Amino acid sequence: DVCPLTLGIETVGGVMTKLIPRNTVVPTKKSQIFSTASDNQPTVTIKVYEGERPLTKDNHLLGTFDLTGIPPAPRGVPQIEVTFEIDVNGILRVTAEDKGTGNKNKITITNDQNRLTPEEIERMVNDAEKFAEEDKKLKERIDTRNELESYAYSLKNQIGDKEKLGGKLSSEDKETMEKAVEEKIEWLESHQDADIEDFKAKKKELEEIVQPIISKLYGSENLYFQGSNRLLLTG
Repeated sequence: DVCPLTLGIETVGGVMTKLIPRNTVVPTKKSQIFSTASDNQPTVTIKVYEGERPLTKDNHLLGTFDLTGIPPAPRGVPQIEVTFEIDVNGILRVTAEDKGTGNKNKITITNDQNRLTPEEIERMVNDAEKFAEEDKKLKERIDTRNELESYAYSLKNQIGDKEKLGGKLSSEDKETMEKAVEEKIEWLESHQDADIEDFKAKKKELEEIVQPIISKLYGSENLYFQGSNRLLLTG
């Protein structure tokens, strides 16, 4: 037996993130490490969805649960492992664990809880075929946006981290780059609608300030700063 629909969770931006792909045989176990969407975020909300659309508003909610007691850390560093366990019966168990503290939380979802009619399931597949290219383009834009944000958040963290980049750095380099990533982050908050080229343009701008600095803090001109690309969850 296989999964009728792709299973996953909602990430920042109402974004569907795949955990169990459609037509995956049961039983199966699949996991992915996520992180916080906010600085000093003590809680992450896990929302479970089924569907083939890039935005969770077009998919179907199966359930939700919280993971609390997360130690104060910058955005993107808490290690939240989310696991999807399906057994033969169709029982879905979703777990969220902090890899640092070992604090878990779980939800058990039975196939009868919020069961979709076969007409609903087909309509969801028909929609994913009908909007296949529009959803293909939206996904690539979302991936480009999240990459720029990962790159922006990682920098702001490293600039503050004395054990790594912040230690090697100096002023005016520290003030130059902090102001620069702050200006890009402020832009992002009011430009989630932006097209692929605008996201791509804003990064190349941030890089032409970061790279000349990185190139001389360390020896090579072949060293580039890159973000964790960790997907984020709201709380």
